[PDB]
Amino acid sequence: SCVFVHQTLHQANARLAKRGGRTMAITPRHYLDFINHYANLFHEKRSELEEQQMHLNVGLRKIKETVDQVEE
Amino acid sequence: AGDCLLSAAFIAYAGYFDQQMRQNLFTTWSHHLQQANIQFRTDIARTEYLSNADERLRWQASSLPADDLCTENAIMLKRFNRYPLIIDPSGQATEFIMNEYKDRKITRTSFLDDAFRKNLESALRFGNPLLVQDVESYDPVLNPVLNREVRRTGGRVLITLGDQDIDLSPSFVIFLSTRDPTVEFPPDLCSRVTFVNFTVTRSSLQSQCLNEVLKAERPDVDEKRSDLLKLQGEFQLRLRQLEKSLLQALNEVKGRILDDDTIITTLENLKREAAEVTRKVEETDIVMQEVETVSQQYLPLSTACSSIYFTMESLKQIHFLYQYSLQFFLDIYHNVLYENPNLKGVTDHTQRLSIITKDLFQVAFNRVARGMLHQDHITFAMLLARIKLKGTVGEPTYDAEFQHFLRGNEIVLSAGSTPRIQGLTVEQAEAVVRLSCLPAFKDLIAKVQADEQFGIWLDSSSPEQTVPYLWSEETPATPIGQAIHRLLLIQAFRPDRLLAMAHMFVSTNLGESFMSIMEQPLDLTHIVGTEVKPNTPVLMCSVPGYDASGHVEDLAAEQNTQITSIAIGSAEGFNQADKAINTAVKSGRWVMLKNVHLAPGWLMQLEKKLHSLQPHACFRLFLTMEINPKVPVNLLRAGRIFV
Repeated sequence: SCVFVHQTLHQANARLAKRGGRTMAITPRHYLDFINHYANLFHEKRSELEEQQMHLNVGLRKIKETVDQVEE
Repeated sequence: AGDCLLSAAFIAYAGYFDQQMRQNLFTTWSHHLQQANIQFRTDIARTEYLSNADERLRWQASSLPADDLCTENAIMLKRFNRYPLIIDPSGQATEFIMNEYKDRKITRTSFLDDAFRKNLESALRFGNPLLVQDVESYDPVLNPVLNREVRRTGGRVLITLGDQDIDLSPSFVIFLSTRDPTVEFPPDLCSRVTFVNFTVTRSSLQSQCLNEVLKAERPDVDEKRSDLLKLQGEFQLRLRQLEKSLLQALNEVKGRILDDDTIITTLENLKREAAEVTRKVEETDIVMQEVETVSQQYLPLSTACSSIYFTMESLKQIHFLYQYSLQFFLDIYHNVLYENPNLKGVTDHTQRLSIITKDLFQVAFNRVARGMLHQDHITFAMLLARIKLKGTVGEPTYDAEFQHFLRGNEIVLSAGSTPRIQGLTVEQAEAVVRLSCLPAFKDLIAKVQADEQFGIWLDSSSPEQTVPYLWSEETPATPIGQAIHRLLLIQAFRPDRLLAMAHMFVSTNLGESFMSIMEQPLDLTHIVGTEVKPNTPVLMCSVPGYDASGHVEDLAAEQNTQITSIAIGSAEGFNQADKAINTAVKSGRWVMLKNVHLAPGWLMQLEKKLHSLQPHACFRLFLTMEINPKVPVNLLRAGRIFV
């Protein structure tokens, strides 16, 4: 899908060139920057959501501890 | 995973394309992801996944335009790996950047300035954010900076600039900008830097004006839309925080064995908050009815405003003196929504909207025509009339009628194509046969031959007042329809009256007294008292054989203002002008520069001087000038024009 995204950007630039509008070169450095941004976004969204997922998972067995107290 | 893929693909790419191209790219990526069975949430807006409420509010305080394109641009500006290159012809982006980074003492610079390098070193030494306003004349010393050619030697983060070594500070950041929206950059440039396109398009200005009128008008319903935002940002926030507070209070686990599980009250509060948020989502479904209504009612206003601004933009073709910046049109909009005397006594939403659109058209014309030649006022009035005609719903498009009215002369005829009607000249016969090509005018020859009042009307002094009803139609026409039909008849029939008749046409659309303000003398007192900023210069462009000094000298005399008037002929004149401007910027007096058309380059430098200057409230710089193309385009765009 990432490769397709790069190729689609190339196709869009080519179509804009055909239509006569201003086009701007899409170097592979753009692909490197895209991969780095994907890494950063994925890492930060994971470091937030999965962290609070760990909190939720601890709570999920906290309820079982309360069940243990109820059984007692 | 899919959400982050799409968001990163939009951040890295799509930084140069307009709104439609960004949407098309996002749609193509989403369609491919759906083809690949990759799950990505569709409901979220890309402008909301990558942004927080607090930073968005800070941006709003930093005068970030409410445009979705501008929101995405701000997001790209906050999160980046390559230093941004801001393409802002409007000029809003520079203000937004300075407001956002004012706490970090951002420094302005330009590549043409010699001190730039030194400032750069300071930006590299103290780690202060820096903005460059002109990078068309690139100086490649940033190539190590853009490439981040860092060297980690000992505890030193170091870069090679020229033949010198300067230590990096992580707090440092550089922001390149170009005012020119059509400049082409070499491939290395588009590789090193990411682009942040700020050009204002049709959809961009439509959305911006829609949001502006949404905030300004229906302030209670503006607060209702704010509450739409709140239920996502407060009711949801209260729900989740009360959930976490419930969880902590139960996590206390006090009183072992003893039944301390009184958390049920917090459970009830959780259910109340959850039902509140679900009912507020149902209220957003109502928004798909009510706030959507508040948006669609003003949609014609924003569409007409975008059309108006781009009509002003394309007005630059017909004359080199018709240069209007976007800030001028936004000032017109703010003077329409706010500080409008016609809205003081009206509270109903529909009447307020109609009055606002009427004042929009009127004030736009009355501001544009003041710096516009008398032979062209009718042209701009006709353009605004066509804009309002497109705005009206029940009225037909009249596309064929206007197309013929503008391109009749391109139709090729023949000698036999003219029946040589008695009482009609050869050119009039050609006009008759060309106009007869239309369906509503097919029987024109028969009416021409049969009619007898034609002979008096054709030679009448003012035929346009009493145009006979020739064109045959199945159903009665609108008054504006009658106006355009008679306009075509006049154009084909007595083109000399055309100009004059054009006036009546606009009077049929925009009111009889639409141009009524053009005829009075220019009331300079209210013009300079309000509605013009002290930074903005007052340009008085007069045709040769006329001087505008007397009007403004009388203006200064009647307002009891000590005005310093200087002619621009020599370097001594330059020194006196600079000294007077530096005195009056702080003292508050009025200053005058005569015949500034003699020095175009110094005019460019003066414009650059006023750009970075906050003057006194009473400061007024008048530039009296002759109408010649030598005058810089930037001064014309950065100043109010008077003809």
